[PDB]
Amino acid sequence: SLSSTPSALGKLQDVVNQNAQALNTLVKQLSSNFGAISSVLNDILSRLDPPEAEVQIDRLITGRLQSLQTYVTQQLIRAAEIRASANLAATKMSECVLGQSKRVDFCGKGYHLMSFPQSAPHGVVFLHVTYVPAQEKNFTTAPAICHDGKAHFPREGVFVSNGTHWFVTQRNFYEPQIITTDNTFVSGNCDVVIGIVNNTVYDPLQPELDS
Amino acid sequence: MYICGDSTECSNLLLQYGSFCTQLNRALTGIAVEQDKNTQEVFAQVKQIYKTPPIKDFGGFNFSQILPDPSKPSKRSPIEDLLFNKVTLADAGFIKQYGDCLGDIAARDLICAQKFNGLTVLPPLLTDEMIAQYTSALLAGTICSGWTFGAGPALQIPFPMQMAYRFNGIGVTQNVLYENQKLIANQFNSAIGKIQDSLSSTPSALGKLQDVVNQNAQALNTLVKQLSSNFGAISSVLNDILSRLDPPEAEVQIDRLITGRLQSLQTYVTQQLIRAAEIRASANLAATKMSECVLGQSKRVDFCGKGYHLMSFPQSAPHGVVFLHVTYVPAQEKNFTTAPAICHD
Amino acid sequence: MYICGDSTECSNLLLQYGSFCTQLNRALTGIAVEQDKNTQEVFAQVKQI
Amino acid sequence: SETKCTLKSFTVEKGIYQTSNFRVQPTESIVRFPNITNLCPFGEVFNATRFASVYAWNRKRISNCVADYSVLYNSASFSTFKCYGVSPTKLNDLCFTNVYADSFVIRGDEVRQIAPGQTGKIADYNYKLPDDFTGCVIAWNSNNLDSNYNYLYRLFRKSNLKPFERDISTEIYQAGSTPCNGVEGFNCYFPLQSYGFQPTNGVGYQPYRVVVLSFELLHAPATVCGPKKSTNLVKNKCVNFNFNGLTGTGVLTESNKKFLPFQQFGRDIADTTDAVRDPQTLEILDITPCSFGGVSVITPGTNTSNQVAVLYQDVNCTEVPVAIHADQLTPTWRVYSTGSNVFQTRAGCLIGAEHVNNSYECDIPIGAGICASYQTSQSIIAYTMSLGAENSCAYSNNSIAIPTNFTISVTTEILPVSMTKTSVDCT
Ligand SMILES: *[C@@H]1O[C@H](CO)[C@@H](O[C@@H]2O[C@H](CO)[C@@H](O[C@@H]3O[C@H](CO)[C@@H](O)[C@H](O)[C@@H]3O)[C@H](O)[C@H]2NC(C)=O)[C@H](O)[C@H]1NC(C)=O
Ligand SMILES: *[C@@H]1O[C@H](CO)[C@@H](O[C@@H]2O[C@H](CO)[C@@H](O[C@@H]3O[C@H](CO)[C@@H](O)[C@H](O)[C@@H]3O)[C@H](O)[C@H]2NC(C)=O)[C@H](O)[C@H]1NC(C)=O
Ligand SMILES: *[C@@H]1O[C@H](CO)[C@@H](O[C@@H]2O[C@H](CO)[C@@H](O)[C@H](O)[C@H]2NC(C)=O)[C@H](O)[C@H]1NC(C)=O
Ligand SMILES: *[C@@H]1O[C@H](CO)[C@@H](O[C@@H]2O[C@H](CO)[C@@H](O)[C@H](O)[C@H]2NC(C)=O)[C@H](O)[C@H]1NC(C)=O
Ligand SMILES: *[C@@H]1O[C@H](CO)[C@@H](O[C@@H]2O[C@H](CO)[C@@H](O)[C@H](O)[C@H]2NC(C)=O)[C@H](O)[C@H]1NC(C)=O
Ligand SMILES: *[C@@H]1O[C@H](CO)[C@@H](O[C@@H]2O[C@H](CO)[C@@H](O)[C@H](O)[C@H]2NC(C)=O)[C@H](O)[C@H]1NC(C)=O
Ligand SMILES: *[C@@H]1O[C@H](CO)[C@@H](O[C@@H]2O[C@H](CO)[C@@H](O)[C@H](O)[C@H]2NC(C)=O)[C@H](O)[C@H]1NC(C)=O
Ligand SMILES: *[C@@H]1O[C@H](CO)[C@@H](O)[C@H](O)[C@H]1NC(C)=O
Ligand SMILES: *[C@@H]1O[C@H](CO)[C@@H](O)[C@H](O)[C@H]1NC(C)=O
Ligand SMILES: *[C@@H]1O[C@H](CO)[C@@H](O)[C@H](O)[C@H]1NC(C)=O
Ligand SMILES: *[C@@H]1O[C@H](CO)[C@@H](O)[C@H](O)[C@H]1NC(C)=O
Repeated sequence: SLSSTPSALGKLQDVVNQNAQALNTLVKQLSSNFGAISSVLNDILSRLDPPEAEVQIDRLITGRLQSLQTYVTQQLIRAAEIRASANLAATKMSECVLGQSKRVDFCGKGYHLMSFPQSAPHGVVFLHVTYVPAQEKNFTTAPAICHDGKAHFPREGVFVSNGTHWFVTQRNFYEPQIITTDNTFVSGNCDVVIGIVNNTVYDPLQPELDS
Repeated sequence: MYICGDSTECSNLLLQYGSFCTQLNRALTGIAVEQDKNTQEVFAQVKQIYKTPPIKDFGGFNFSQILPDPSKPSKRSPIEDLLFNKVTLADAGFIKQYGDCLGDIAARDLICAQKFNGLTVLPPLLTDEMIAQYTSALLAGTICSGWTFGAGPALQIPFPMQMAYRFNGIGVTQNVLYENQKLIANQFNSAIGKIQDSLSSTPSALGKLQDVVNQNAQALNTLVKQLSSNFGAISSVLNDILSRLDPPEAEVQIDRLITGRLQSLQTYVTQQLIRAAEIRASANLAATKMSECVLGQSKRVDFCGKGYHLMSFPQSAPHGVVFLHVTYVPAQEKNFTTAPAICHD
Repeated sequence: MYICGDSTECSNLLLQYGSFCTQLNRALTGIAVEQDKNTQEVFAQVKQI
Repeated sequence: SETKCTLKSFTVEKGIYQTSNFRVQPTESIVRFPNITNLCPFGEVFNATRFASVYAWNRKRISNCVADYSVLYNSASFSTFKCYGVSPTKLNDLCFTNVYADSFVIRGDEVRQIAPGQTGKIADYNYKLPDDFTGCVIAWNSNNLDSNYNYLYRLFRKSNLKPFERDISTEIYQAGSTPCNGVEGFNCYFPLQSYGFQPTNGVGYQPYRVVVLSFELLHAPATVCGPKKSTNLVKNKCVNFNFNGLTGTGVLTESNKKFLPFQQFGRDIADTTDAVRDPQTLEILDITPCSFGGVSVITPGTNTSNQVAVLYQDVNCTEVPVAIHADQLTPTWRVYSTGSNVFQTRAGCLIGAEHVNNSYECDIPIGAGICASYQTSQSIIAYTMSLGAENSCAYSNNSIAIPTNFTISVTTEILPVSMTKTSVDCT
């Protein structure tokens, strides 16, 4: 993916291109008259006596000082931008390479698992290993299940139904489980919840008590 | 055109100053491209356009004040439509581009190119309709799926169940919602109504966006008003210096005018670069808030509202975004006697 | 006062340049206001004392 | 080629490029002037026998007449013709208001004194010009024509003379601590002192005759114009207008400006005249400068193809040839001013790119939701950018969707960290 795509490291090459363009413009601004008789100090000095050469030399000085000031100001602005990007990169390295971040889309499209740093010219490349769900399936769901006079809510999961029986799974992976008392908790009766369905919550102690 | 408008004698002198206009144009072009990239980064997070929910029964939650209104020329929600009337260009000095800056209005005009002194306002790449469509897609994906549409394929879930998930997110069990569902829905609807009323009543509600416009018009009115300064020359008009003085004693006043106008342009470009950096920081923050709060539930404190974050809803506004942060706030405390542990046998 | 310190002639000569003195004052005032905004943002988080 | 010259490169990459204006803008001129037809009284300023002395220089207000300054400008009878704030060649076409003509006589060494901002004896006590002065000073030698103690001056003035003022009082100047009793003593002298001009005394003391002409401007509609010919005004074309001395380049177009009768010029916020009242016919013609300059070319890259599209910023597709002055352009430029591929976007008129009804991702951002792309035979196509794929998850209460599988995906985030450390030796 990195090799086939031509402009993969576009933002890393833009730094080099911008620096080169700025330096080339600064060099080329040394060939401008700025109003003087010539853009070469030696030509001004070798043709004019000092009282009249001072005017042209002052014009050249003003123009070149303006060019240098423009270069320094744009470099300060660009350095502020690069500092912001480097602070973001340092935060990303701290929170994603040295840990696991719960922030959404901070370190990739999907649930973050890990990240790997790779140095690159004038920057860093993070490879974000993430978890993406796939192969969804539609089930019938219920907020709670009404046992004999009691309302049962899933402890850590969700109630689904494959058409006739009811299971409790985890919300990020279809792992149906038999709805038992260790899977759910009771929070009242079957009157307040809107959408509560009738089912049976198996108790993993009655078979032991029978025998 | 700003420095030496349609004057060849002035253009030849301006050529002696090197590539300064080229640098100014490059900087302004970079600023404009960055301005487009800011909107693209904030709103074009997910590029799956989810249709506005047709089934308008979400267990009590209303959502009508934030979903698009079909009975409007533009598919803008009532809150969005109310937000678009609070940012005005009436006080902006460069409001004069109201001369139908899309193809002229009366005979030929040629405004926003050669009617002013070279200053133009390019149109944004993403129209307000496209930004509204992006916002509506985000809202529909949040309602139908929750946080699942920003981390993979969208997975449908009933809204009360998603609110139970988001209640579990902040450390409150599911039954707390499944029992007071009606109370929570009524509180949510009342809060949205209060938000609409407060936006409609307070005049300076959108002070952060307006203060941006007032900062970009004032920067432009200074640019035109500096064309009336002679900067030490005999006049502030090149057409009068050229029509009165001969070339050899006119190129000393034209040089002064050129230097002054170049200095004014450089000042404008520098201040605009700094302002663009500030706006880029704000746009990065807005993109982060859209990623971590519209597309998920954030545990960061005070990042997305005062309280325990439940969810958030985006609404496009002129040159910005308004997040409605729905949060859970404890209330009606009660004193109890507590112990670290309980000593059984 | 910085450029033309107490001089009517210099002040009149400075008027030839445009809003080159109001612009600097506006920028400095904006910075000064932003400093107070920063201080309020960092510390005045919870208004209850 | 305009784009290649704007970037100073022979290879142009894909995208939109705003292009600088390299085209032939200027065209013919008009000299529309008022209807005044009478010669000014300039004859009795230079051919008069009587000339009041420098201490009592005589001033005449010339107004509401034409005056060929070339007849004075070509005569060889003058020696110094020093014009300040104006050029003698351009004095012809320029129409001034309320011309003033002062005349006097001085000596040879005193001619240099007649100049703005200069300290002397007559320049400080008899006739002082303003520090800034728009006009001319014409001094000519008249040695064997006026020499005789008639001419006098004010040797002893109190402090100095305010510019453009006269003082012919004969009161005795006080030149000491002793109060001046009234008669000239040791501390009192007569300011009115005369030097007898001699026919043979030396070049320095040879009499000279001096006339100062001051043409004040920016003082309501001007009257004293030159020997110009009122040409027929031409609208809807680039011109070089000279409306009562209001020189400028641009296009004159009939306007709807109210222009109350006393108002004559009209101006915009930048204090630039964007309208005029024609002196012949009281019609308002707003001035729109030529040299469009608002042009951006769309290039698929010179590596791919030499085809280009052209976007004119806010022009209307019908008015594209009227703007950019396509009549004066080269035939290769004229192909992009009109054709069968004109398309009016909210960002302007796009010529050379065919509009398609499909929607793809934005390749070259044109603006206002419109993008362009080089697609296949091959040509540049302009479309409306597609926001994204159109899906829909069917919301259904009591129904959930659960993933039965996963995917491990490795993304890639590039972040610049540092830039080149550079140093510049300022000296
Ligand atoms: C979601 O909330 C909105 C309001 O935020 C509800 O719309 C409101 O519906 C009521 C009852 O129909 C409207 O009151 C009456 O409507 C018509 C207007 O012609 C008329 O009979 C009366 O003058 C009165 O106003 C109310 O106007 C309307 N509000 C708005 C802003 O349109 C909506 O019903 C709720 N959705 C539900 C309950 O599913
Ligand atoms: C003051 O009086 C003198 C008197 O000499 C005027 O100078 C004369 O001006 C006339 C009209 O411009 C000149 O006539 C011209 O002469 C030649 C003939 O070859 C030609 O250029 C024209 O066809 C025209 O006839 C005349 O030569 C000239 N005389 C001298 C001795 O220079 C002067 O114009 C009067 N006015 C002022 C303001 O000085
Ligand atoms: C839903 O799942 C249940 C539990 O896995 C299925 O019921 C079982 O079906 C298998 C295969 O026929 C039998 O061996 C088991 O005895 C069944 N269990 C019970 C408790 O009856 C059921 O068939 C599934 N339903 C659908 C529609 O797929
Ligand atoms: C779940 O089972 C309960 C058992 O109590 C059902 O409640 C009974 O419903 C019938 C029919 O409406 C009423 O006549 C009884 O009076 C109800 N009994 C009680 C104790 O409330 C309930 O309807 C069942 N749910 C479903 C969906 O069948
Ligand atoms: C939410 O689910 C409930 C489950 O009861 C739906 O209510 C039933 O809908 C069916 C199908 O139209 C009707 O035959 C029943 O009479 C409804 N029952 C009751 C008690 O009203 C409800 O329609 C679902 N919501 C939506 C918007 O479809
Ligand atoms: C819980 O007890 C605290 C004291 O431990 C109560 O705080 C009192 O609040 C009242 C009303 O503001 C004040 O007049 C008292 O001075 C407070 N006492 C102290 C020691 O600060 C608090 O109100 C109680 N909370 C509830 C909900 O009853
Ligand atoms: C109730 O708390 C008391 C006080 O800590 C405990 O009393 C101690 O009991 C043990 C065992 O009988 C004695 O040896 C200690 O002397 C008692 N302490 C005191 C201070 O009298 C008692 O064990 C606790 N009971 C329970 C059930 O936890
Ligand atoms: C059911 O799941 C399928 C994919 O398994 C999907 O196409 C469909 O939209 C889902 N929803 C409904 C209501 O059938
Ligand atoms: C000036 O004369 C021309 C004809 O030479 C005439 O058309 C015009 O109306 C006149 N202007 C005035 C103000 O009378
Ligand atoms: C300007 O464009 C509009 C459509 O935007 C068109 O109706 C109108 O005719 C154009 N103007 C002229 C003068 O042709
Ligand atoms: C393209 O769409 C326009 C409306 O935008 C329609 O008038 C025209 O017929 C369409 N052309 C084709 C070839 O489908």
